[PDB]
Amino acid sequence: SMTSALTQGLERIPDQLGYLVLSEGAVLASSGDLENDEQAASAISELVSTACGFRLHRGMNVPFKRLSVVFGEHTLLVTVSGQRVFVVKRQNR
Amino acid sequence: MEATLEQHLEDTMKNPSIVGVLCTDSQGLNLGCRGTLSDEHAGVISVLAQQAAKLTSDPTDIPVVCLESDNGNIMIQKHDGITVAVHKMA
Repeated sequence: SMTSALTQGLERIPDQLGYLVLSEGAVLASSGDLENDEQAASAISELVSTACGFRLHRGMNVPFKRLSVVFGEHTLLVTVSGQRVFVVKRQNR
Repeated sequence: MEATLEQHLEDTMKNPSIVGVLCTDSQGLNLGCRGTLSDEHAGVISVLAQQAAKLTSDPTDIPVVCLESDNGNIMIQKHDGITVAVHKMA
């Protein structure tokens, strides 16, 4: 409509290409490139299990909010809420 | 400036944002660390740097293992054959 409206599109978001959820070290749901393979399901679990064990003795007992692992062309962002692990797999900009 | 390794550790720490640095090569062995990082973290940083590389279907994709949180975000890149650990403020 306006100069400040639909016409002005709003900042795009990079496409998603894989989604993943594990619970109790088991794949609840999985789509995109994260098909049913136990590569990322298994591999992240201990990446998560190790990355979660990095206390740093300054902010103690809570060694992260989110764990990105950036690649050249695609990114993984991982979340945990009570041993339910989320990975989003997308593009970088 | 004949480029010594402890130059950069004192050199990257110039930055107000940079809060500590640490170096490791794939052993868990501290090779020098400033600021927030110490010897406890040498083993932990290596392993997550090491396991995150298994997701590399094949190499030459260097996953900077970025790691957000409250105190700060922590990049981890295995790098020049030596795993580097920056700790920024974002």
